[PDB]
Amino acid sequence: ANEYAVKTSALEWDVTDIVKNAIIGGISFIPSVGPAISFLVGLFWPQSKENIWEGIVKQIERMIEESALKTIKGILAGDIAYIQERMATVADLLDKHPGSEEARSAFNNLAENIDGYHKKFNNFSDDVNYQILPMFSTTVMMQITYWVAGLERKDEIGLSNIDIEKVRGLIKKTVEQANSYINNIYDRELNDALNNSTADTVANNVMSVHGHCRLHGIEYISIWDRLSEAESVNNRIYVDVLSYSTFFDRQTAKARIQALTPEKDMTPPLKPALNGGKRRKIDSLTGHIVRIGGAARVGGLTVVFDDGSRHQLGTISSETSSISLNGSRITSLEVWGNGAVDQAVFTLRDGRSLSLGSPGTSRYRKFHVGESHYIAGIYLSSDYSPLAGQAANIAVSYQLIN
Repeated sequence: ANEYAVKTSALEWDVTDIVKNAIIGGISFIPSVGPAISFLVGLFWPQSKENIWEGIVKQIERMIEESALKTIKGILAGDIAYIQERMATVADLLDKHPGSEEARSAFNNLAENIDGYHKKFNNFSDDVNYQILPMFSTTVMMQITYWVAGLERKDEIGLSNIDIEKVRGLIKKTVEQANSYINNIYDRELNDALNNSTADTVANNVMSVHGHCRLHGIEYISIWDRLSEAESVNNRIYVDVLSYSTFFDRQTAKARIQALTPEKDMTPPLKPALNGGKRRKIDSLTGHIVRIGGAARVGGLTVVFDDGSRHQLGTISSETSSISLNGSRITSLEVWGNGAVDQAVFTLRDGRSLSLGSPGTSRYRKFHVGESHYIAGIYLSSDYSPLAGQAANIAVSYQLIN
């Protein structure tokens, strides 16, 4: 009816992160179009594994209404299966006979037939559409990468000017439709969570929408936007879009202030600032430990960025332990707590870790999206007097980095 309730996963995940990483790194090492198309096939339909669509379904199916889920699985069983076989066939024909009419016809025919597959994953109810957004965005990326890879290598395929202009129109129309669609459902869901949540739930309800739509939509757009402009899959792309987590484990007024800030106006330390087109890196972290009944607990956190800017979060203490990131990125944050932050463990890519506090519970929550998403910002607050200085919540922002 009215009171908003989160419709997606409580935690943040990405099944398409291997695809995104390979794309933003480019495939300049693959000169031939045949191997280039085969390399794409290996991303979306990995050998001897489930494809990306099936992997997304396994993550979200527990939340999908049954009749909609049966329709979705039928699409994967038929349409998605046909594309794998056809694209593999097109890749082999381009490999064996690079300039032949047989291979070019197969590419152009497949280029036409994949037009509109993205609409198969936004033809449901508004709620199911929102839930399967990663399925829509994955299908769009499959379309754009196939079209652009062939268009970039149009001389090796032998495309005519009519073929070239047709593929261009497909890329342009599809990117505009996807950007329009993703931003439309993002804006609607964010407004629903902002105005129809209670005071006790609005912070995590809003952050959840930001996380879902930016990790499974906005950061996608940043990738294929560059792909369509350059008409190339050979360039190294930097994605400055951030996605977000919810607050663990008690929402406070300071957390609400952050969550209710428009994403474009969010400040450090939760959202790292832009410098020269790059998001600033975290230079060091200083944890502040408070004693609650003799036990070590997280009280506060100091975040220093590579520009020297310092950000004090939570309670200042005389018991501290720090770590210098030395240019390495935070791959995971693990927190134990029940109504508060008992212990927090930051793990860096280089193997080092910083552990703060001690667990007073088994209740646990991991901030970790995958191998190509890194914690780029942190927020923490202790504005809950019953906790007597102990941190009440913590949240992070993720960035896709090659």
